[PDB]
Amino acid sequence: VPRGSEPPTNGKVLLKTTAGDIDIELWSKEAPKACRNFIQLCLEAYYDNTIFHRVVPGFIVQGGDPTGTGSGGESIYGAPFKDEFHSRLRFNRRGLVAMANAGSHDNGSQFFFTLGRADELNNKHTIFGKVTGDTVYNMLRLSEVDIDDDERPHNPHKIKSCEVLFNPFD
Repeated sequence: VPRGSEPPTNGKVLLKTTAGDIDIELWSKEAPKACRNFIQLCLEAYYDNTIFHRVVPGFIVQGGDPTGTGSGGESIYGAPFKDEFHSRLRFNRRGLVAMANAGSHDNGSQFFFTLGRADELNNKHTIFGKVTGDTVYNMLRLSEVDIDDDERPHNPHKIKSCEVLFNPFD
């Protein structure tokens, strides 16, 4: 049993992006609100044709804003929803999927992938999924971009489509 061993995932989403396919396994037991939100938005096409508008080298690449501006996007709930943390879901490696926010209990639609560690985000951002080992390279390629001074890529990568491969709420 490795240190930092994570609970089993349940739920799978496939993003078809301009950097390749990215396969996300979901922690639906530990972060049910975030997982339900992500699945439903995925199903409703809400993430289709959306950009990855923010890249911080070695830290995060962030997307999920239907406006592409960095400030838009809303949850399925009619208001931003609560954080969901778990002591076994930690920012101790690259390839995790977490919700963006601008404070406590402020989850909307924007989410990000971790490009490195981000321990300082532990207990601040909901971690709701992880990228499969065999799609991490494509996830990292989202960050392989020339960037402006507001962390915006000159030519952002995009999600063409999102599909739910296994829906744990069915």
